[PDB]
Amino acid sequence: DLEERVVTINRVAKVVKGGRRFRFTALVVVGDKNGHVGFGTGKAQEVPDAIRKAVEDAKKNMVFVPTVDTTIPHTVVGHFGGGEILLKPASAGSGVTAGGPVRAVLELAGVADVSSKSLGSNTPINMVRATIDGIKQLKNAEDVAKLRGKTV
RNA sequence: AAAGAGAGUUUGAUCCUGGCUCAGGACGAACGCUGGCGGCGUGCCUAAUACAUGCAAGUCGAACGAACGG
Ligand SMILES: [Mg+2]
Ligand SMILES: [Mg+2]
Ligand SMILES: [Mg+2]
Ligand SMILES: [Mg+2]
Ligand SMILES: [Mg+2]
Ligand SMILES: [Mg+2]
Ligand SMILES: [Mg+2]
Repeated sequence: DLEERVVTINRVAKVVKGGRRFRFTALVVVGDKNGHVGFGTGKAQEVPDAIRKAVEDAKKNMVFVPTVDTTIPHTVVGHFGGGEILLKPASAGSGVTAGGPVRAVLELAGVADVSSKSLGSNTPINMVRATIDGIKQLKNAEDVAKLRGKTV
């Protein structure tokens, strides 16, 4: 069905009259290997509770990934916020080369061979969001009709 | 056909800009602890500072003027 890949655990704090209070936040990316992937985010007082909340949150925001010939159809770069990820196709059997969160999302999507690079900041949530944006900017060869056959 | 990996550190916690440090490759290398063999290579980067000593450029009698042999 769906797997789970925990990307980050952070101990976050807020200060009140009686000192300060801490609570953990989790970023979790889930998906199946057939081409559906999505990320979530939780915030709870104990780590497993945050993991469960993030898992339940991610299973509402999925997206399809076009994977001609088990790789990305073309090159495209995502620019959400302070994040910057570009994705390029790769030769067969080359594996996945990416940072932490980018690797997580690209493998959980099921894409086998792809090479990327992070050209902006290194905030994990912004890296995930930029990768998802870059994925959304993709387009397949067959669905581009625009009154045309293949002629490619 | 070829095609790019990041991480730690400013804050009570954030997101940005920003430097510093680490993870790879290579030596005509040197130092430290160890050290079996074979093949193929390499070895004064500094004082173009000073040289003890051996060798590193000679050869033609079929171009021409002496002695040993007889
Ligand atoms: Mg930095
Ligand atoms: Mg400051
Ligand atoms: Mg080095
Ligand atoms: Mg020995
Ligand atoms: Mg010995
Ligand atoms: Mg010299
Ligand atoms: Mg003669």
